Amino acid sequence: EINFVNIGERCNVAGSRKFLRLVNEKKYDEALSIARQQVEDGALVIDVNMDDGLLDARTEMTTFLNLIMSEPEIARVPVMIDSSKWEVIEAGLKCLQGKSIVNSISLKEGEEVFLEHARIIKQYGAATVVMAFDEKGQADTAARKIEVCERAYRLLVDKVGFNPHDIIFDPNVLAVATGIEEHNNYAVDFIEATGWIRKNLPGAHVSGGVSNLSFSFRGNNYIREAMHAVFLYHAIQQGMDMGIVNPGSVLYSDIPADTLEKIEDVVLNRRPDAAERLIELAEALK
Ligand SMILES: CN1c2c(O)nc(N)nc2NC[C@@H]1CNc1ccc(C(=O)N[C@@H](CCC(=O)O)C(=O)O)cc1
Ligand SMILES: [K+]
Ligand SMILES: [K+]
Ligand code: NA
Repeated sequence: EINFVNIGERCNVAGSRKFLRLVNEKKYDEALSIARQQVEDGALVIDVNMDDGLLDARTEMTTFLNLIMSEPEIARVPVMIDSSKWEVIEAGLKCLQGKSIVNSISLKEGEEVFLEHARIIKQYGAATVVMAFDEKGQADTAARKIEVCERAYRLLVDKVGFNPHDIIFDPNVLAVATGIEEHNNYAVDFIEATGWIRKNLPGAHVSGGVSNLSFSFRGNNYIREAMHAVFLYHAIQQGMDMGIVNPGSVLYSDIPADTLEKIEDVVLNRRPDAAERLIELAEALK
């Protein structure tokens, strides 16, 4: 965990009901405290996401980023500009004075669009997350994740002249234990793609949205945090070097052995009734 960058997840209106209310009510001082607390808890990057139908995302993004820059305790770490809308990202870039990180670009809309965005990002001197998503869809399997990332690396480095050290691949952290058997290997697929990327795509980082993994256990916060700790323990060993996380938790070492076995059975897909057994533990705890 010495070489792991924690990206604070909490300034995200779709990911935090509190953050959404604060922004909507214009309590920007309080919203900014959430950023500050994450920096105090070790976050070295702050993810900001204003995408909600109640909000003018672009304007909230520029307001919040400008406010961050006014607060030395927060402006000392980079901001990750998190939007599905390009106009929001570009407002964020124009707005920020220091290096920022785009979250994200992908091949979803085709190669010409990807290249155009990458070129704008490079002109701003920004780093970028690249989602493992191409013209064929979201990369779910390890093979798909590797296919999209290798192609994206090649395009970025060879056609855009993009600095490889400024590329952050997100091979997609997807929920497990969903009741759909086709999802059971999703953490293992991520971990496998992570290993390949760090061995084969020189200089590129690997990150992921860790909290998405545990979506099936909403309302069992211990189980979610235990899942996160287990996933990070195995992903970091393959070279995951960043992650979007709630930086405020449960340590891998502290998980009782029989509980660990159940969490690892799910995360590492070690038996087909793993989800069922973990759901049983989760019900007993609440
Ligand atoms: C989708 N995911 C993601 C990702 O996987 N990869 C990148 N690059 N960027 C992103 N950005 C958005 C997201 C990462 N951020 C997240 C992901 C999940 C949560 C989350 O689980 N929040 C809780 C609600 C917590 C609350 O409201 O108190 C939930 O149960 O929904 C909170 C923030
Ligand atoms: K919340
Ligand atoms: K969480
Ligand atoms: Na909106």
